[PDB]
Amino acid sequence: RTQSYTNSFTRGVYYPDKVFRSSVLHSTQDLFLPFFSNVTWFHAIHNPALPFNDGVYFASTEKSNIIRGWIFGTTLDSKTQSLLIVNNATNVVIKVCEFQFCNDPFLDVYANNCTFEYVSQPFLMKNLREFVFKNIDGYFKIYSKHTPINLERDLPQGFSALEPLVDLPIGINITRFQTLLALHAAAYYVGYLQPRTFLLKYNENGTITDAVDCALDPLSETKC
Amino acid sequence: MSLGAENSVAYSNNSIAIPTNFTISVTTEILPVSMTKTSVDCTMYICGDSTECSNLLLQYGSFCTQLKRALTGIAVEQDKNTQEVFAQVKQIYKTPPIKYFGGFNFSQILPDPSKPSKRSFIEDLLFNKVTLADAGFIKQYGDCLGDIAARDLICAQKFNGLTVLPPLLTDEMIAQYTSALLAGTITSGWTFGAGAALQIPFAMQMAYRFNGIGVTQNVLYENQKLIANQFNSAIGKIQDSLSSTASALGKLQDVVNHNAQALNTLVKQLSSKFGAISSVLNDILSRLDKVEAEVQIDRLITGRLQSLQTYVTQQLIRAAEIRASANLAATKMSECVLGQSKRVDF
Amino acid sequence: STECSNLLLQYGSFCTQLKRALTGIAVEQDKNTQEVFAQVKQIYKTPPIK
Amino acid sequence: AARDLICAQKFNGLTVLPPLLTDEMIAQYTSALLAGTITSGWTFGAGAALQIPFAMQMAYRFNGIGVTQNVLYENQKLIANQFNSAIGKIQDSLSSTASALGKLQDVVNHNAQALNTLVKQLSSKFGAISSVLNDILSRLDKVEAEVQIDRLITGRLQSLQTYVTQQLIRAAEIRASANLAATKMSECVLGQSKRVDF
Amino acid sequence: TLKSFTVEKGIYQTSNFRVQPTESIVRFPNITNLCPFHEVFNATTFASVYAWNRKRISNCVADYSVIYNFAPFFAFKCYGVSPTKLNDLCFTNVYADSFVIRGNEVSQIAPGQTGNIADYNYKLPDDFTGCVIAWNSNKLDSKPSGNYNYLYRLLRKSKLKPFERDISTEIYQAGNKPCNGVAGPNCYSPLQSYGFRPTYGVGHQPYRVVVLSFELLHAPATVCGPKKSTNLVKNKCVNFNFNGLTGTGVLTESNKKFLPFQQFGRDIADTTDAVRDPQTLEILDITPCSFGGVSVITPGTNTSNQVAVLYQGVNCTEVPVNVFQTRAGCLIGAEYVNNSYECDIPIGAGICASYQTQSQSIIAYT
Ligand SMILES: *[C@@H]1O[C@H](CO)[C@@H](O[C@@H]2O[C@H](CO)[C@@H](O)[C@H](O)[C@H]2NC(C)=O)[C@H](O)[C@H]1NC(C)=O
Ligand SMILES: *[C@@H]1O[C@H](CO)[C@@H](O)[C@H](O)[C@H]1NC(C)=O
Ligand SMILES: *[C@@H]1O[C@H](CO)[C@@H](O)[C@H](O)[C@H]1NC(C)=O
Ligand SMILES: *[C@@H]1O[C@H](CO)[C@@H](O)[C@H](O)[C@H]1NC(C)=O
Ligand SMILES: *[C@@H]1O[C@H](CO)[C@@H](O)[C@H](O)[C@H]1NC(C)=O
Ligand SMILES: *[C@@H]1O[C@H](CO)[C@@H](O)[C@H](O)[C@H]1NC(C)=O
Ligand SMILES: *[C@@H]1O[C@H](CO)[C@@H](O)[C@H](O)[C@H]1NC(C)=O
Ligand SMILES: *[C@@H]1O[C@H](CO)[C@@H](O)[C@H](O)[C@H]1NC(C)=O
Repeated sequence: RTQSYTNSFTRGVYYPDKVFRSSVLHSTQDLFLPFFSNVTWFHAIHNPALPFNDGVYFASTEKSNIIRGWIFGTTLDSKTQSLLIVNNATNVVIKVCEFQFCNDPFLDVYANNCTFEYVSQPFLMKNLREFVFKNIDGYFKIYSKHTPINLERDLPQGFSALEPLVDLPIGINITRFQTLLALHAAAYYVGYLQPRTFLLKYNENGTITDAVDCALDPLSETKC
Repeated sequence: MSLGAENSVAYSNNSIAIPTNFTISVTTEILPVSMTKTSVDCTMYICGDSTECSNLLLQYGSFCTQLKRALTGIAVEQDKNTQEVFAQVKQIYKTPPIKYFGGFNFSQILPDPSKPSKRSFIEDLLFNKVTLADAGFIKQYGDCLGDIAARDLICAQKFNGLTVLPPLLTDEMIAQYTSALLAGTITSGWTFGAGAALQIPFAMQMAYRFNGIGVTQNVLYENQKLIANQFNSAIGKIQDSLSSTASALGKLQDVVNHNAQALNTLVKQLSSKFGAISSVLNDILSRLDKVEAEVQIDRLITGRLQSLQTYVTQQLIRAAEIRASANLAATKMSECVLGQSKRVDF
Repeated sequence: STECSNLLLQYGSFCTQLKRALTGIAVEQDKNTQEVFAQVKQIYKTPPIK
Repeated sequence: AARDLICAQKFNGLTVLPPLLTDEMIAQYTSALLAGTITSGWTFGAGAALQIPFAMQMAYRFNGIGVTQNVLYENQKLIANQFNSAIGKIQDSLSSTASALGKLQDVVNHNAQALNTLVKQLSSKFGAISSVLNDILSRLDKVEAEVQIDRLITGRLQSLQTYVTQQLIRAAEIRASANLAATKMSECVLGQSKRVDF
Repeated sequence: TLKSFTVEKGIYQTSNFRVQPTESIVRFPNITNLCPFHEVFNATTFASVYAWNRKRISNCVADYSVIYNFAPFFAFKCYGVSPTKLNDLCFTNVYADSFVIRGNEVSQIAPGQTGNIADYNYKLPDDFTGCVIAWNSNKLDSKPSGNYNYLYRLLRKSKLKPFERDISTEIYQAGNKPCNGVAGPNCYSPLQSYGFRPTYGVGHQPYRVVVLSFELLHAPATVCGPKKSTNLVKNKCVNFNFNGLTGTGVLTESNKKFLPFQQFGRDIADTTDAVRDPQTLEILDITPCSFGGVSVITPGTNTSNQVAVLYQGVNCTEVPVNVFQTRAGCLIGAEYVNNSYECDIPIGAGICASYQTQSQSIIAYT
């Protein structure tokens, strides 16, 4: 695969909890993607495993839904339960099992110590889709957002808050992950979360419209 | 930093410098007098209509009685400060309906009956420049009960037991006292501060004022129009400086700002845990049995009592500073307005 | 100590108002010195003859 | 040598900030005030500095008291010699006795002593098992060390609040004294005062 | 309040009035299933410590008084809650973790502890809420020849994070020479049997442990017990019980825009401002019902016993716990006159009161 490097451009803020707040500035201390970070743009035409380092911000712009899912885990050659995300465009299968994949994961498109199983609404529905995966205290948390962009050249400028979908109490010592591609090509951005303090602004409608990262530059530390 | 421009005065054994002309300069001095009067209910603040918290707070003695006594003393002291500064004149004097005072224009500082609150033009500019922080002297519980847009800070202060009391003298009463002082100063001179007001023409009064500073009174009568024009131009410059620059009243703004900000801090301390398992009293009373919830409630009671004591001590020190400034303002009103002062730089 | 800081964060904003009070005192000291000594517009100089 | 007290205060989180005006700037302001009040009289405090000879300025200051100006001009050597002896006695009084400026020494001494107290309160237990935080952290598990650290946090927070309140009251007293000194500089130096014992 | 039998002339801040609540509302979800604690607490056998069994409990009525009838335990030791209050308030999900340990290690199932079980086998989080139930099972998990069916790990390369499980068995090496799958020198298998015997001491007996971890209410609540719901009334100061959180106030229909994953709404002081009804998806604002301060204006006790009452800061159409409307509240018992005197008893924004002859009476003037 081909790697390029891109600025994050103050992007990747999620709702910290399911509590409505309006017209107030709230300070939180969570695993956030830092502002103006160094995200990695991956073009896939050819796959070593990507490290899972305290949460992953995933961004995609695939219109035709080539991108499908992720293989969070440690071994990824059966032999465990690991974690799996498979979309059938009508359901999501987060069954912690295997499919006997090699080093190149793939998906052909034309139960051995099963601990957890979950079926929900479809996951993957100017088409920038952002996800955040984190693992705290044995809990796997996923945040997501859909945003339309004007021109597809890099990550756009602005604030788009991410909303939670799915909480899972399993996954167990996740340290590597691979992303599914199905061929009957890819332009996906990967960034790494860090423990950071943020100051979030809620407007009168309860929406996060602005944020300050309290460790970027001394002006933002003064603001915090 | 630079201390000032370098100057070397030409001293000699037999050389003197004597002025040949003068200017009449009107300057502005801003003095705080009173601050906001507040009252705190401990049972609404610490407990918030909880019976068990009230029964555990009853064992802590008479802390809240002496907090209420201290805040009531501060609230009485503010009205005493305003009465000591402004209400010194005995009778409400009025100006004659013909506004001729030797060529001096007093229309900027004398009231007009156009607006309901009989204030002058400069008083209107001063009242518009200082932005109040929506104190609770106005009734707002009917407004706080009807939820519109978002929750206000003043509504949270009212719901958490923090109340702002209105002052005794309204704005029109202080304006009427000030207008009486202006009418006495223009018409009678310094004679109204020592007994009955004795009238004198303003040219003769200003000749007395010139004779008080060591200048012979023939200087005024031969330069009356120039002195009147200089006074009118200085009043117009104060008008322009008050209409243009909006950072000269900031000391009074500080008297607003702290008296909001500390109150806001006193609400934010209700969001703290102080070592307990929750900052919500009902969650503590619901999650645990009697002994453990009593321990958590004791931790919360100790923390909130400490924050309230810190607020009362800071208010007492601020009230002492405000009383010192009000005593200075009362002395300046008694010495500069009711007479002529020979104290230099006073 | 990290555990002491994590338990001190539960005590609210006593540190912020203590820091604000000390900052106000430190500003007021310089205001006192300025309002006592800096009373002249120009720095006058005595003549060489004494 | 050994561990100084100021080094312990610096290591425990206590800092002394320098003032905005250096002593050379205060000396320059004082020299400007002296040169103005010697060369020009009281006129430099009311507008432009107007020069006047010193004997004539002193005759004006005698007419300010109630004595006519013929007294000074016929006795000028006597007032000059009396002033020279009186200002020479100030140096002899200040070169021996160290008790006149003790009020200023108090402004030093309290500002040291309270700070020293703020170090000694780090040696108190406040009911815990020890005053050392790392000994509590290593010697106990999570809940018990949380209890002891809460005790120490409450005690040290109370000590720090006591220090800040005492500093606020002393600041109010110092501000009242500074207002008095500013009035004395405005009225005694820049003019002549008729107020008795001022 | 003055602690004396005679009062002087003036205004005295006496008390505070509050409108007392009348009715009580309980709002719980309409869920009818019963939780399967019977297949958790008693079974044929319990799993080992390294493969501890986790069962998810949701969408049912949780009765905790039937737990004592299933197992003969002593200590229903809970950390964030109390065992006698588990029926009133209610949660999102329950998780039951079942295993069998030795009697020395029952103290190791606790937040913030190290050792052998809490370090390498089963680690509880430091902020854990829930209960731990342990009871002796010597009559079910012991054999005279030895019970070798329960396994525990000795040591690991790294520590165990809270709520993780290790299944794979790898031969440990503590030297430069690799084991290469051979348990030779400096190569030890991690898993060892307990070997339970009835002849052993009272501290080495098997103990069945079930850890019930409740996660707190942030999502819509799914699992909680038998509290009868009450019909919802509005525009009245009532005592409400919404999903386990209690309070007193007035519930008003609103126009706040909750996102569909949100349930509550907080305030600057972190108290509940808006709530969502669990039966009908409706957003209600909680406001405290009307309260204020009450001051008493009196002359001296040697003069008379007539008083006037100032209700501070209320537009008094809401008086009970002559009527004159001032800007400092409103006055009951004082007759306003169209005159002007010197101020005797100061009240508020330009209004004072006195005791005058115009039959003696309390009058209020400007
Ligand atoms: C004293 O000063 C005043 C102004 O401070 C002088 O008045 C001005 O005189 C000029 C003529 O040079 C006129 O054009 C202005 O209109 C005057 N101003 C006012 C306000 O009247 C005055 O001439 C000076 N007198 C002497 C003797 O120098
Ligand atoms: C990201 O890291 C790469 C590493 O070589 C560097 O070349 C690039 O400039 C970085 N991007 C930044 C600092 O925006
Ligand atoms: C909140 O949403 C409404 C609904 O469209 C909108 O009219 C209003 O402008 C929004 N408020 C903002 C953007 O502050
Ligand atoms: C007074 O000053 C002048 C000019 O500096 C000088 O010539 C004269 O000698 C001085 N008088 C005395 C007595 O020194
Ligand atoms: C000056 O006085 C006249 C009347 O004598 C008045 O019309 C005018 O408005 C006054 N000037 C100002 C600036 O008010
Ligand atoms: C609970 O009540 C709501 C509204 O009355 C209804 O839509 C829902 O089906 C009910 N739930 C059950 C399990 O009956
Ligand atoms: C628990 O369930 C088993 C399985 O049927 C049964 O044998 C046992 O008696 C039950 N325990 C109790 C206390 O009823
Ligand atoms: C609130 O008080 C004002 C002042 O008299 C009155 O006009 C208004 O009707 C009151 N509001 C009520 C009673 O709801």
